[PDB]
Parts: sequence; structure tokens; C-alpha cells
Amino acid sequence: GFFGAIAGFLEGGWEGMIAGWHGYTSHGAHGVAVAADLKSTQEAINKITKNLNSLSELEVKNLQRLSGAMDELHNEILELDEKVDDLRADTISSQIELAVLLSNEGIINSEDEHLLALERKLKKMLGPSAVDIGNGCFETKHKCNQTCLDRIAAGTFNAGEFSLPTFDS
Amino acid sequence: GFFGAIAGFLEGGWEGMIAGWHGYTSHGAHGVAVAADLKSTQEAINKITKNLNSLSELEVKNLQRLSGAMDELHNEILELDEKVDDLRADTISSQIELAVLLSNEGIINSEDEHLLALERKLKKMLGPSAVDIGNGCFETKHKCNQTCLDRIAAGTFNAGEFSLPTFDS
Amino acid sequence: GFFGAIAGFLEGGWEGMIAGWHGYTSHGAHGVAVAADLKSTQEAINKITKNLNSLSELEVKNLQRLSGAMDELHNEILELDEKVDDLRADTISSQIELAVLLSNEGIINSEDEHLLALERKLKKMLGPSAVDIGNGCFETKHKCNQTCLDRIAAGTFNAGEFSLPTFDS
Amino acid sequence: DRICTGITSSNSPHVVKTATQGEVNVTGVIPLTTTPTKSHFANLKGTQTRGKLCPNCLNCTDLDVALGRPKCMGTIPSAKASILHEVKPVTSGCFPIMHDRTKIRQLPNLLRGYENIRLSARNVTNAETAPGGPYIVGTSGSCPNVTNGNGFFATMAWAVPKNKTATNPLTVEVPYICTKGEDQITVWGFHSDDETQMVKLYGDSKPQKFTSSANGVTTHYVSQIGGFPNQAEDEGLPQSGRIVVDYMVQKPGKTGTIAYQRGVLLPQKVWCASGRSKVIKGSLPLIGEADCLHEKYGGLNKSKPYYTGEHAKAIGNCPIWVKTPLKLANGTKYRPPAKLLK
Amino acid sequence: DRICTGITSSNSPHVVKTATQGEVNVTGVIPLTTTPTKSHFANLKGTQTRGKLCPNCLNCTDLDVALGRPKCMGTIPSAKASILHEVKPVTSGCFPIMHDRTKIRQLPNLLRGYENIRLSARNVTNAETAPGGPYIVGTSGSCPNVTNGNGFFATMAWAVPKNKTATNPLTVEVPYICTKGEDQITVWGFHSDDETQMVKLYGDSKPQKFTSSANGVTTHYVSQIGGFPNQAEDEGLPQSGRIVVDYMVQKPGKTGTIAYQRGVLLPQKVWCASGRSKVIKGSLPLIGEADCLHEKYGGLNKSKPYYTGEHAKAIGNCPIWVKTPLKLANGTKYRPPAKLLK
Amino acid sequence: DRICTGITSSNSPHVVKTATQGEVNVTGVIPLTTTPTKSHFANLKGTQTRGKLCPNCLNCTDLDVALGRPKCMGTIPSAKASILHEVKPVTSGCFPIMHDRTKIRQLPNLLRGYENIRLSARNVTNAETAPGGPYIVGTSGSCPNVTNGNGFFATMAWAVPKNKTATNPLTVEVPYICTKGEDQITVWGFHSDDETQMVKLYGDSKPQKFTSSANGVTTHYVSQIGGFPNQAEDEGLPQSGRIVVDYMVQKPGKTGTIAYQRGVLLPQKVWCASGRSKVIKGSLPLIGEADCLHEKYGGLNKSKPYYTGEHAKAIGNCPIWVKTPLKLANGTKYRPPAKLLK
Ligand SMILES: *[C@@H]1O[C@H](CO)[C@@H](O[C@@H]2O[C@H](CO)[C@@H](O)[C@H](O)[C@H]2NC(C)=O)[C@H](O)[C@H]1NC(C)=O
Ligand SMILES: *[C@@H]1O[C@H](CO)[C@@H](O[C@@H]2O[C@H](CO)[C@@H](O)[C@H](O)[C@H]2NC(C)=O)[C@H](O)[C@H]1NC(C)=O
Ligand SMILES: *[C@@H]1O[C@H](CO)[C@@H](O[C@@H]2O[C@H](CO)[C@@H](O)[C@H](O)[C@H]2NC(C)=O)[C@H](O)[C@H]1NC(C)=O
Ligand SMILES: *[C@@H]1O[C@H](CO)[C@@H](O[C@@H]2O[C@H](CO)[C@@H](O)[C@H](O)[C@H]2NC(C)=O)[C@H](O)[C@H]1NC(C)=O
Ligand SMILES: *[C@@H]1O[C@H](CO)[C@@H](O[C@@H]2O[C@H](CO)[C@@H](O)[C@H](O)[C@H]2NC(C)=O)[C@H](O)[C@H]1NC(C)=O
Ligand SMILES: *[C@@H]1O[C@H](CO)[C@@H](O[C@@H]2O[C@H](CO)[C@@H](O)[C@H](O)[C@H]2NC(C)=O)[C@H](O)[C@H]1NC(C)=O
Ligand SMILES: *[C@@H]1O[C@H](CO)[C@@H](O[C@@H]2O[C@H](CO)[C@@H](O)[C@H](O)[C@H]2NC(C)=O)[C@H](O)[C@H]1NC(C)=O
Ligand SMILES: *[C@@H]1O[C@H](CO)[C@@H](O[C@@H]2O[C@H](CO)[C@@H](O)[C@H](O)[C@H]2NC(C)=O)[C@H](O)[C@H]1NC(C)=O
Ligand SMILES: *[C@@H]1O[C@H](CO)[C@@H](O[C@@H]2O[C@H](CO)[C@@H](O)[C@H](O)[C@H]2NC(C)=O)[C@H](O)[C@H]1NC(C)=O
Ligand SMILES: *[C@@H]1O[C@H](CO)[C@@H](O)[C@H](O)[C@H]1NC(C)=O
Ligand SMILES: *[C@@H]1O[C@H](CO)[C@@H](O)[C@H](O)[C@H]1NC(C)=O
Ligand SMILES: *[C@@H]1O[C@H](CO)[C@@H](O)[C@H](O)[C@H]1NC(C)=O
Ligand SMILES: *[C@@H]1O[C@H](CO)[C@@H](O)[C@H](O)[C@H]1NC(C)=O
Ligand SMILES: *[C@@H]1O[C@H](CO)[C@@H](O)[C@H](O)[C@H]1NC(C)=O
Ligand SMILES: *[C@@H]1O[C@H](CO)[C@@H](O)[C@H](O)[C@H]1NC(C)=O
Repeated sequence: GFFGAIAGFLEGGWEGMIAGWHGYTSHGAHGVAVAADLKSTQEAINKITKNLNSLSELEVKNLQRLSGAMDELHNEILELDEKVDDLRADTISSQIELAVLLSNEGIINSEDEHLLALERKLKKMLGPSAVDIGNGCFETKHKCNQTCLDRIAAGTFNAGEFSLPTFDS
Repeated sequence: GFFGAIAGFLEGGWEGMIAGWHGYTSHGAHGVAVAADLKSTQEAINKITKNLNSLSELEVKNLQRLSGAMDELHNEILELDEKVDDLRADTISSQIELAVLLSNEGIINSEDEHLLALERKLKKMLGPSAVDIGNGCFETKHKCNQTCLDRIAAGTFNAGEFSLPTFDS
Repeated sequence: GFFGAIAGFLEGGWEGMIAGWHGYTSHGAHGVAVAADLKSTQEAINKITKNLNSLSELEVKNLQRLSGAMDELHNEILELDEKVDDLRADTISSQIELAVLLSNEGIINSEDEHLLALERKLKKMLGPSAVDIGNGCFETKHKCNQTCLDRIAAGTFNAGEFSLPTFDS
Repeated sequence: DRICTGITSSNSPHVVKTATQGEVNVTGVIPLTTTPTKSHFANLKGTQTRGKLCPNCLNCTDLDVALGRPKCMGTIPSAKASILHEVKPVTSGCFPIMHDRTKIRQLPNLLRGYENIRLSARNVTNAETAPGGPYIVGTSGSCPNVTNGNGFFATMAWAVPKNKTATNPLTVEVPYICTKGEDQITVWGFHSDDETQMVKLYGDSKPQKFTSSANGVTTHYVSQIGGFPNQAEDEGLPQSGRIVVDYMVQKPGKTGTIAYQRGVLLPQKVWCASGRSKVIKGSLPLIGEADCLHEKYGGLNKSKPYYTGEHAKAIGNCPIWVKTPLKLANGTKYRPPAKLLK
Repeated sequence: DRICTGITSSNSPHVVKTATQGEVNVTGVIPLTTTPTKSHFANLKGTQTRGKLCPNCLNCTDLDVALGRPKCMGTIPSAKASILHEVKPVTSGCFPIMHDRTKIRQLPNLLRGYENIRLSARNVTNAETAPGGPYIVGTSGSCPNVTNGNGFFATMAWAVPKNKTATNPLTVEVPYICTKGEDQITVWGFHSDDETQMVKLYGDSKPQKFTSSANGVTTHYVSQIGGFPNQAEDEGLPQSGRIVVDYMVQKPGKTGTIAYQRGVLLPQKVWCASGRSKVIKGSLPLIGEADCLHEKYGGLNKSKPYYTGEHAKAIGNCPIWVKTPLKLANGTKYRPPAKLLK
Repeated sequence: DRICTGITSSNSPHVVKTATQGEVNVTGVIPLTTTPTKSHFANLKGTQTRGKLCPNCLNCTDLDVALGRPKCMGTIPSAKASILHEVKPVTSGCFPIMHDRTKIRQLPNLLRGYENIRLSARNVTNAETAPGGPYIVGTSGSCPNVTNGNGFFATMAWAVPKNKTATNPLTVEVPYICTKGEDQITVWGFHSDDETQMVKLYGDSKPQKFTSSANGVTTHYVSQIGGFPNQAEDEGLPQSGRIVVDYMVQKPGKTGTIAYQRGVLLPQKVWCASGRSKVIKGSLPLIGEADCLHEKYGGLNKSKPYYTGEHAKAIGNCPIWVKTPLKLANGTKYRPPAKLLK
């Protein structure tokens, strides 16, 4: 979105990253590698699930008949009661429309934040020998084929596997 | 805002950056240079335009007269109908107030996110020889006068113009 | 939250950081040091205070009696008037519930943004000799005991105190 | 070598409405809407349902029961949910009424309004000691009995006066009668007949005036003598005459006043009813169970939080009505697949 | 050398309300409000407009047309939008009415409520065969004709009885009459005159009682004999008398009942009306076209999504009313210009 | 060596509802709710309060004042706030009324509705010149005076006719009378007595018919002759009789019509009232000052923006009612303390 567009991220569909919504690409001699992150997704799915649950809690008074207003005697009251029913139904409908739209604006926007997080996960595990572009990308001092890239998506990557420095916790 | 204040950004008005809302400053022997980014802005303008369009879709039932309630005979019904009109008008007014305020809180806040994006666009094109402060600023190994700075706002900047390394896509 | 979880931040309670909600930890020979930032907090408190003030402005029409509707003569109108009172009260209650929840979703989420800002404040003052992990953490070329760490929370830190390069404004 | 963060490209047919980015295409979606489909009415779960003021009052109308006809005197209880199947309810026998002249038809539907209602624990107004002379508690074939005697609405007394003489308006004072702060529904009316039978039954063959007052609600009638309309919602041929019948609602502690003359169907057994029941226009051979009773759609059960379609009164665990189908983004904004890379 | 990201400082007079940052100053703003200005009423676009029950009924009142006066019998059609210009409508001729004694004035304004209304495809109640003796269908000067004969409201019959004798209350039974499930609006009333003219016209010089029943709505009157108030909304001097006139609304399939005596302006031609039209207090020499008809502001057209000002009923493509002027931030929070740098 | 950003772990007993993260535990909270506690009613600040139509009318009921009794003629002003303490108000003396036969009890509570109300700057209808013969303006003990003479409701005249003869219904025409576009509240009624006293006072011992028309609102009565119910809300023993009393609301510029016979308590002094006052069911020995008057909770003052509890009508600077207690996060989502570090 607006962030990615400005700060030169790629409006890149990577078809083939299938196990997930977000992950990594990888680039060089081997061509291009693609991996999804099975956490950034579960995470994105969790948020949405909880949002569904929140959208579902809202309770609103039943909206029934006037017990004392009679069908042929009190039609002018009965009309005003219809108007009331209608307006209620319209007001709460509009509110729900507003709640959900906000929900969607969030969910959709959250996207680039995942990307931004995914990148910090990468920065760490690539080590200090790597170079952070700003792109969302890292220039590395070693090759990264599909197997390499998959160890990243798992978080089982180690710089040093290609003898290069490491941050350890 | 809260982000910039904490993470030592400058609550800096740069009068003179006129073609836009956000861009870059530049600092050294030449004094201070200022440039706006004619994308981060169009981007900021696009968001707002679409938000205006969304605020404008909301439809709400007309609110007319009771067809069966007569002016001199049914004044107690007619009163209750006024109350209904008033309360409707108040309820939806309050909601719209809430929708717009959220809209403004977003628009205003989005600001620092542009700044944050603009900075990643910079990090890339300055090259790996540059030094990312955390400030929102980069210490460069070369001078950057107004012409330099303008090539950044365009995205026509190349480190190497001053023989320094480059990231290429 | 979702950002921190993905981008390997620590869901770390640091009991003992007491003067504040957010600050820094510090790690090495000396063990672990903890400091709070008395700005990121005042900042977080300011946002909330202003949010309270905004939640408190909302005005909603009084909701009184029908002046022309009589207690024993017009009970069917009086009933419809109750229904109106009830539905109003329900509609605005639901809206307020929605306003506040949004408020809480923001406040709670803002959290990781402070952390993210706090980190840029750090990146600057640690100097260019430091190493930005992605973690939210910096590998430094010098020791940082509690006194060191406290000068950071103040913004009275200087790399060079341990003879190391500096960024100066 | 370059490692980068990326998002997917995939089939994104579902479109979602957003604030900053207009309408956007999305990987997947969680629907929150449904258009329910018209079904039969059921029994709301946590609450009890009414669609026949009485179940143990057999082959009858609700109006019949309301009016206090002989067989249809089944002791009727409580529901906190009541369906309104009879918008203009009918009678199924007894003495021919000229219904369309009073609000009486809706008596059942007013009753329905309450959680508790009862036949009556007594009968106000001593039909014999009633103002005016002594009356024979007129009875009538055309309203069978438990044995086939002379039926007349437990509701009211057929005040036929021994000493058939003309009368200046007399005033009964219908008292409160009821247990606690129940509402009371008084019922009453007037018989009228032809020239000859009028003089025979009471001492006068002229139009008879009637006037009730109750909680500031005044009503005034004038009996008809000749040419009554065809008999209906009755049975078998006392077609010399008809009874115009009406009800009167006495709120807790309050007194009613009926000014009357000749033909006066005096009240007798008077409803006591209280509690509020949630009512809805239902149409019922009530089959089974639902979560929620929609005036349209009928028996319905809560799947998704909102529903699209026809708004209508609805009670129970109901989905909230919504202008338009709404979907919750469960995925990613559409991106075209990439080779715009180098 | 330092390259940095920055934002602008610029004229920021416009203030915007935000949640986290209180009220803030902003570079620019998109207003969403306006205070419209009072203008004349127009013709709502996508729907047709009424402000004269009839256009081809010439120089008349709406009440005149309602009442069925001679010339004002222009065949009036459908609009789905109707302006209410006459809150207390007047008559402009015909027989002097003592208006203020019945709900009759609002007949036009009730009619207005409908999309479709019609003169009547027949006339219920055979004025001659009417209960009571034979009547001469009283006609009257003071209500011209297409030729200047004797006018009396196509609405109702002036039941002047041959055999002038006093009467015990008689009961007409006004039937349904109408095409489909239209509503029916019966109209009727009673003439009364002075001591002498009463005896001359009908056989009785005493106050005459009248009583209608319709859908549980009872009404009762007593004619006045002497000292009628000055004549008005009439023309030319049959000032011995006045007609008290009233209407009766019969819902689909339903029957009315008028108890009466002498002076009985029996009903005749009876309105059939149906469809619902959106009505609004307008004030009209209707000029041109608007998007939206505000009860105040009048003819108005939709510029911005919300409007500030006087709330009022309004129909059509209308801006939504709003407590306070609202503005959408189109720019940047104010920053002071910078030299707090080094 | 590692320097990192971190957040606190601390006591987090307070739970807050969020959209993305369900219900979460938080360091601290700012409550926005309270359950107020039942207190006595006070005087709304910026507006003036009524709970006694009149303060300078001493030991009286509001109905007494309404009806225009002798002592209770204190000149009563304006409040823009009015408490309704009498749901079914009583009289505290004067001539025994059979209250429960008319809407009259609520006269005070209707009056309360207005900001301005006044005794009357005149008295419509010349009791002597009234239609019918000459009347003695019946006066009566049982309603003391400023001196103990013969009291009868400044409201209305006790039309006792010299020349005691039976009457065919007569029609008074109650005019508008009032300053500006005030509302007018006409009041009136009829005395009735026993067989003997009826003939003695007026020339007739039969039930007397009465009928009013006002703004399409018809009402019809029939006097009672014998066996009146026990006397109450009166004083001392003119218990041969009772007055049935009623009111009539004339809107600006409009005329009323009372058809009557014998016993006619003709109107006299007639209320003029206008302005709208905010009314609420209060229960009052009014003590002191509050920000907001809740129908339940009573006198209450605005601490927090919303309140939890019993919804009810409430006026003034009131907290907004809310389904459930709400809290604003003032802190941090719970984190467990850390040693999951290395
Ligand atoms: C995005 O969504 C739209 C619709 O949600 C897709 O285009 C639609 O094609 C379907 C196929 O049956 C039609 O029902 C719609 O009418 C089409 N769009 C409209 C509303 O005009 C579109 O192809 C989706 N994907 C992309 C790549 O945009
Ligand atoms: C709506 O929900 C209820 C579920 O309780 C359905 O009612 C049950 O129908 C099942 C059919 O499988 C029967 O076995 C049960 O006897 C019913 N209730 C229970 C649990 O005893 C109902 O049919 C559903 N569908 C609709 C549209 O009403
Ligand atoms: C949201 O979409 C996701 C898929 O993008 C759904 O999650 C899948 O759900 C199935 C169950 O239906 C699980 O077994 C899988 O782990 C998920 N991934 C697959 C199948 O590729 C999810 O159910 C959708 N709905 C919600 C509630 O978020
Ligand atoms: C920010 O906005 C306010 C008003 O929107 C500016 O101050 C206002 O000056 C105008 C000039 O006519 C007045 O109408 C307002 O009354 C003033 N403010 C108020 C409401 O007190 C202010 O100067 C703007 N710019 C800055 C730098 O804050
Ligand atoms: C509101 O909008 C309509 C635009 O349709 C205006 O009505 C038109 O007025 C123009 C004047 O330039 C005429 O040429 C047209 O004949 C009118 N309608 C059309 C399109 O035929 C109307 O005047 C506007 N202003 C207000 C306040 O009503
Ligand atoms: C929001 O503000 C911007 C200016 O900050 C407006 O955009 C300018 O709009 C003009 C048209 O009025 C364009 O020609 C220019 O490209 C914009 N920049 C200029 C003139 O400096 C914009 O129209 C405003 N409104 C909206 C809808 O966002
Ligand atoms: C988080 O909050 C909940 C409640 O707000 C804490 O657990 C509660 O313990 C209190 C103690 O009196 C009880 O009132 C609640 O019933 C308990 N929870 C519920 C609602 O089941 C919990 O301990 C708090 N802190 C943590 C660490 O989660
Ligand atoms: C609600 O608020 C008002 C504050 O104005 C209280 O009324 C005052 O009570 C104080 C008691 O300390 C007196 O000294 C004042 O005379 C009162 N009003 C003033 C300012 O003159 C009221 O008691 C508060 N409490 C409630 C529940 O009503
Ligand atoms: C929100 O919580 C904070 C504490 O986390 C409150 O701030 C403290 O407030 C006291 C006043 O009560 C101040 O003197 C201190 O500076 C704050 N820190 C402390 C005592 O440790 C704050 O008042 C709460 N409420 C609001 C309005 O945000
Ligand atoms: C990646 O390279 C390693 C050797 O460096 C090799 O073992 C592995 O097969 C490669 N993966 C693929 C599938 O190219
Ligand atoms: C920037 O410096 C370059 C030479 O390095 C020069 O060509 C250009 O004129 C300078 N721009 C300005 C305006 O200072
Ligand atoms: C931190 O180390 C410095 C010396 O390098 C020393 O002066 C100071 O006491 C130390 N602080 C603590 C409390 O360990
Ligand atoms: C049925 O009718 C007879 C006389 O009409 C009556 O005596 C009898 O009590 C009635 N049946 C009952 C209640 O047993
Ligand atoms: C006008 O009046 C005369 C008699 O009053 C009538 O016969 C004639 O039909 C009327 N004019 C018409 C309808 O041609
Ligand atoms: C009280 O009563 C007497 C006669 O009943 C009357 O004349 C007198 O005016 C009254 N008191 C007053 C108003 O002074």
C-alpha cells in the first residue's frame, strides 16, 4: 500500500508462495526462490478470527410489536411504530457497515506491517555480514537457493553454514 | 507525532518545501537543501480522496411526514414523531462525527508513516556506503547540494555519480 | 503483538522497569540491566488522556417525557414512546461500545510503535560502531552497565565516553 | 544475492470495501451475511409460545375464547412469546354479532399482548340486582352448553327485564375486581331485535342508546332496529336479532362506567391479565423449533451475525439486519503476479 | 553530509478534531458541510410532485376538491411526492360550513398521504331508498353547477324528507365499495337551520343527534338550532343555516355505520385512495427543480454529503444533517518552521 | 553487549476489550462508568424547577389549583424543568368529584408540560347570558371562600336555572380567548343530584346528556341520577350530589363546542399556557441541587461520561447510559515477566 509504494517495495504478486500469504523471495544464479512464512500467516489469520468474534458479539434489542396498539383502531400509532422499526434497522445497519469497513481497512493495511516484521526476522538471522537495502531486501555474501530460503521460513537458518558471522541469543 | 517525538525525529516545519507535504532536507557546506517528494504526496492525496468518497457513500432513510397522522387531531402522535425525527438526526449525526474523527486520526497519523517510507526509498538509493542514523537521516560519504537532492526527490539519484557503491535492480 | 511476534521481539515482561511502561534492557558480564524511558511513557499517557477527552465530548439529546401524552388516556402512544427511549439508549450504547473498543485497539497496538521508536532513539545515540540486529537490539563494541543504560533512558548517552564514533547534531 | 520479503498473488474474486483504498480485491473472505429463506414458524427456544390463546379449549376461535363462549372456556396460561395469526379474527358460532361496529375483533390480539391472562375469578355486576328493574339472566339457544341449554358468553349477561317498560339511561359502575396490579378487560354489549320482538322482550321498540366511560375513553352507540345484515360467524337462526359487542380496558385500581337502556348485555366474567409477552405477526400451524421468529422468513436459526433481505419485526436470538451483504477480509489485497523485477 | 526525511511547514488556519492528538491545525481541508440558504420549493427529480390535489380543477381549494364541490371536480392523479401547503385548509365557496367542529379540514391533507386517489367510480347509499322515508335529494343554490343549478357536494346528499315528520335515530350501513385494497374515505354530515326553517324542511325543530362508527372509531354530534356563527369560506346568503361535515375512513373490506335523524347530509361519492406518497410541509408556488425538498431551506440540491443548520423533515437526494461543521483533513498537521537543528 | 528495547511486566488485573486481540489484560485503566445510587431530587442547575404548579398557593393539590378552587389561586409562573410527582393526582377538598369518569385527573400533568401557564386574564362565556334561560351562578358551600361564602372553581360556573324547566340540548361556543399563540385549556362539567333535588334545582329529574367537540375530539356523557359512589377528595357533606368534570384543549385560534342540558358546570376562567418544559417522573420533597435528574437515581451529578445501570428518562447535564461497564486502557497489555532470554 501507501507505505510500500513510497518506500520502493514491490507490488509483487508472487504466485506459487502457496502455504502462506507472506514470506520471502530469493534471487541469484539459481534464479528466483519463493517461500511463505507459516507464522506471519497464522498470525494474520488469528487477528482476523478475533475480529470476526468481536464483530459477532454486538447485541441489539429484539424489535417486536406494540402490545397495546391495535391493528384497526390505532393505525396512526402503528404507522409511527413502523417508522421507528425502519429507522432503528437503518441506523444500526449503517453503524455495522462502519464497524466492518474499519475492520477491513485495518486488516488490509496490516499487510505491509507483516512484511515489515518479516524483514526484521530476516535481518537478524542473515547476520551482520548482510546488507539492508531499505527495499525490504538484503544483499548477502553467500548464495541462497530454495533450501537456504526454506530454512529462513522455518527459522532454522544459520549464517555460518556458509562461514559468516552470527548473532546468538 | 508520538513516534517522531520518541524516536528523535524533528518536529520540523520546512517552509519552502512547497511542491509537496513530505520530502527530504539536505545538510552541509552548501547549507541546507530542501526537496519535496511528488509521490508520497500524490499518495497522501489519493488516500484522502478515497476516504472522502467513502464518507460520501453513507445513505440514510429520508425522514418524512406521517401520512395518517393529522395536524390538529393527532398532536400527541405528531409530537412523538418529532421526537423520533430529532433522535434519529442526533444519532446519525454523532455516528458521522465518529466516522470522520477516525478518518482524521488516521490521515493525520499516516504522516509519520510516509516519512518512514520516504526514508527507505532514501536508504536504497544512497547506497551501502551511507550510514543510517535512526534519526530519519543518513550520513553520506559525499556532498549533496540542491541538484543532488532534487535527483533524490525524482528517484534519478545514483551513488557512483560520486564514485561510490550501488544497489541495482 | 502481531508485529513483535513475527519480527522476533520478546513478549518480555521486564518487571522492575517501574518508572515507565517502555524503555531498554541491557545485557552482558554485568548481567541484565533495565531502564524505562520517561518520555515514551508521558507520550503514551498523553495520547490516552487526549483520547479520554475525546470520548468525553460526545453529546446526545436529553430524552425526556412527552408533554402532551397523558398517563391514563394515551398509553399506546406512551408505550411507543418507551420503545423509542429504549431503542435510542440501545443504539447509542452500542456506538459508544464501538468507539471505545476502537480506542482500546489503538492504545494497545500503539505499544509496539513506541518500542519501534525507542529503538531509533537508541540507534542514533549508540553511534555507527553499533550493530542493528532487527531484534529491537544492538550489538555494541563496549560494555553497558546500569549507569550506561540510565544515560540512555535520559538521552545523556555519548559513544566516545568509550572512545567510539559519534553522530552529532 | 538478494533475499526479500514478499506477499502472494492468488485468485482474488472477492471484493471488500475499505476507507483509504476504496473497494479492493481480496484473496479470501469470511461472509457475515445470508439471505434467509421463508420457513414455517416454530417455538422460540428459551421462551414459551402462544398462537391459540388456549390449547385445551379445542375447536374454537381465539375471539370465541375471548368472548367467553360455552365450550371454549379452556383455562389458558402463560407464554412470553405470542404469535399473531389472526389479524382480523373471527368467531365460529354462538349468537350472531355485528362485529364491524366495534373494536371487539382485536380483543384476543390485545389479550395476546400479556404473559398472564385468566378467565376471571368471579363475575362483577349482579345481573339480577343490576340498575333498572329485575332482569332474567337472558339465556339463549344458538349458544349450546356443556349439555345444550342456553349459552351466553360467560363474559356478559343478557339482561332481559321482567316488567317490560321503557327506560331512561341507567348507569352501572364496573369495578376493578382484579388480583394485584393486573389489567382488567371488561366486555359488554347490547342485543337489539325487530319491531315486534323488541316490545316483546323489553318494553320499548325504539333505538336504544349506550355510552361507556373508561380511563377517559368515551364511546357512544345507538342500537339498530330494522334490517340487520346477514348473520355470520354464528350458527343456527335466531336471526331476528344481533348483539353489538365491545370491550373496556380498566387499568389497575380503576373504575368503569356503562350508561345503558334495553338490550344491555351486562358484563359478567371479566378478564384479568398481566405480564408482557413479545408478540409478532406469525402464520401458524406451529412446527418445531427455531432460534428466532422473523415476521417474514418465519422460524429461523442463527448462523451468521448479520442477515441481508427483508427487514421485519423479529424476536429471539436473531441475526441483525443489514443493508447489503458484508464480508470480512480473510486474506490479502490482490497483487498481480510479478516479473516487474530485475 | 546529512540527507534526511522531512515534512512541510505552511499556512495552517484550518483546525481538525482527532482522537489521540486533540484538536490539531492542518495545511488544508476538504469541507463536508454547508449551511444551505432558504429557497423556493421545486419538483423532486425522480418522483412527481403534488401541491394541489388537482391541477385541472382550476380556481379552487384542496378542501373544496376534497368535499366534492361542483366545478372543482378535476380528475386527480398520482405523485409519489406531495407538499403540504395548507396546514389548516380553507373552502372557497359553496354552502357555509361550521368547519371547526370536526376533523374535516384535514381531509385534503389525509388524501395527500396517498399516491393514488379518485373521485369515486359510483355513489354508495341510494339517497332516495335511504332509511327513513323518501327524501328529495336536496339541492341548493349557494353551490353553482356547470350551468348554475343547485350544487351539493358530489361527496354527499342533502336528504330533505317528503313527509316532514320527526325521527328516532336511523342507521345507514356505508359499505366498502372500492377497487382492490384501496382505502375508502367516506364523507358526510348534517344540515341544521333555524326554528322555522327546520319545521318547514323536516318535521321537527329540535336538536338532532348523529353518531358514526368506523373501525372502532365512534363519534357523536348534536345539531345546533339557533344563533349560528357568521358564515365564511362560502359565498352568498343562504345564511339561515350551516352544514356540520365530517369524514370516515374505511380500511379495505370494512363497513361503516352512520346513525342519524334530520338534516342528514348522506354520503354519496366516496374517495378511493391508495399508494403511499412522501409528504412534507412545503409552501408553494412550486418553481422548477431541486434534488431535495427541505421543510425549511426548501428546494435544495446536493453539493456536499452533510449539511449544517436547521434539522427538518426532508425528502429526496438529501445531504445528511450534522451537529457541527465537519472538515476532512487534506494535508499535514501544523509544524512550526525549523531552525531547531544543528 | 546487547542493548534492547523492552516493555514492562506488572500487576494487570484490569481487562479490556479489543478488536484484533480479543479481551486483553492491562497494566492500568481509566473507568468511564459508574453505577449511580438512588438519591433525592434536586433543582436542575441552568434551568428552573416545578413540582407544585404553584408555590404561593399553599396547602393544596395541583389538581385543586388546576380546577380553580378558592384558596388555591396562587399565580403560578415558569420553569423550564418540571417534575411529575403525581401520576394520579388528587383533590384536597371542595365539591365532591366523580373523578374516574373523565381524563380530568391529568389536567395538572398536562399543564406541567408548558413553560408558561396562567390562571386566565378573563372568563369566557357569560354565565348569565348563557344559552338556555337566565342562570343563577350557582355557588356552593363545600368550597369555602377568602371569607367562607360559596365556592365554585374559578374554572367554571354552576349554571342553576331560574325557571326550572326541562331542556333540549343547547350549544355554547367556547372561543379562543388567549394571548398570542398560547394553548387554551377549557374546563367544564355537570352537576347531578338525586330524584328530588334534581327537580328542585332544575326542571327535570332525568339523566342529562352532554357532548363536547374540540379539534376533532368528540366526547359524550350521560349524567347519573341515583346511587352516587362515596364522596372523596372533597370535605363536608353536600352529599346529595357530585360533579363530573372534564377539560378541553383549544389550540391557537380555535373554537370549542359544548352541547349541554341541566347541571351544566359552564366554563369560566380558562387556562392560557405556552412554552415547552422538560418533564420527568420525579418524587419530590425537592432538596438542593444536581446536574441531572434521573427518573430512577434522582438528583445526580456528572462525574464520568457514561453510566451503567437502569436506563430511564433523564434531563440536564447527564452521563450517557451504557450496556456494560467500559474502561479505557491506560497502560500496557500484560506480559509475563521474562527469563525466556539467552
Ligand atoms: C476482483 O473482483 C471482481 C468481482 O468481485 C472480479 O471481476 C468480476 O468478475 C465476476 C465473475 O463472475 C463478475 O461477477 C463481476 O461482475 C466482475 N466485476 C465487476 C463487479 O464488474 C475481478 O476479476 C476480481 N479479480 C481481479 C483480478 O480484479
Ligand atoms: C434451526 O436450529 C434448530 C437446532 O436446534 C433446528 O431444530 C432442530 O431440528 C433438528 C433437525 O435435525 C431436530 O433433530 C431437533 O429436534 C430440533 N431441535 C432440537 C435440538 O431438539 C431447526 O430445524 C434449524 N432450522 C431452521 C431453519 O429452523
Ligand atoms: C481464513 O482463511 C484461511 C485460509 O487462507 C483459512 O484457514 C485454513 O483453514 C483450514 C480450515 O478450513 C485449516 O485447516 C488450514 O490450516 C488453513 N490453511 C489452508 C487450508 O491452506 C481460515 O479458516 C479462514 N477463516 C478464518 C476463520 O480465518
Ligand atoms: C490554527 O487555527 C486557528 C483557528 O483555526 C488559528 O487561530 C485563529 O485565528 C483565526 C483568524 O481569524 C480566528 O478565527 C480563530 O479564533 C483563532 N483561533 C481560535 C479558535 O482561537 C491559528 O492561528 C492557526 N494556526 C496556528 C499556527 O496555530
Ligand atoms: C439545484 O440543482 C439543479 C440542477 O439540476 C438546478 O435546476 C436546474 O437549474 C438550471 C439553472 O442553471 C436550469 O437550467 C435547469 O432547467 C434546472 N434543471 C435541469 C437540469 O433541467 C437548481 O436550480 C439547483 N439549485 C437549487 C438551489 O435548487
Ligand atoms: C487536497 O489538497 C491538494 C493540495 O494540497 C489538492 O491538490 C492540488 O489540486 C489541484 C486541483 O485543485 C491539482 O491540479 C494539483 O495537482 C494539486 N496540487 C497543487 C495545486 O499544488 C487537492 O485537490 C485537495 N483535495 C483533494 C480532493 O484531495
Ligand atoms: C487479568 O484479569 C483477570 C480479571 O480481570 C484476572 O483473573 C481474575 O481474578 C480476579 C480476582 O478477583 C477475578 O475477579 C476474575 O474472575 C478472574 N478472571 C476471570 C474473569 O475469570 C487475571 O488474573 C489478570 N491477570 C493475568 C495475569 O491474567
Ligand atoms: C452533585 O453536585 C453538586 C455540586 O454543585 C452538589 O451540590 C452542592 O452540594 C454542596 C455540598 O458540598 C453544597 O455546598 C452546595 O450548596 C451545592 N451546590 C452549590 C455549588 O451551591 C451535589 O450535592 C452533588 N451530589 C449529588 C449526588 O447531587
Ligand atoms: C494513567 O496511568 C498513569 C500511571 O501509569 C497515571 O499517571 C501517574 O499519575 C500521577 C497522578 O495520579 C502522576 O503524578 C504521575 O506522574 C504518573 N506516574 C506515576 C504516579 O507513577 C495517569 O494519571 C493515569 N490516568 C491518565 C489520565 O492517563
Ligand atoms: C542449494 O545448494 C546446496 C549446496 O551449496 C545443495 O546441497 C542443495 O542441493 C541446493 N539446493 C537446490 C535444490 O538447488
Ligand atoms: C552541486 O555540485 C555540482 C558539482 O559537484 C555542480 O555541478 C552543481 O552546480 C552544484 N549545484 C548547486 C546549485 O550548488
Ligand atoms: C559501570 O562501569 C563504570 C566503569 O566503566 C563504573 O564507573 C560504574 O560504577 C559501573 N556501574 C555499575 C553500577 O556497575
Ligand atoms: C346448560 O344449560 C342449563 C340451562 O340452560 C343450565 O342449567 C346448566 O347448568 C348448563 N350446563 C351445565 C353448566 O351443567
Ligand atoms: C345543474 O343543475 C341542474 C338542476 O339543478 C341539473 O339538472 C343539471 O344536471 C346540472 N348541470 C349539469 C350536470 O349539466
Ligand atoms: C366569598 O363569598 C361571597 C358570597 O358567597 C362573595 O360575595 C365574596 O365576594 C367572596 N369573597 C371575596 C372574593 O371577597
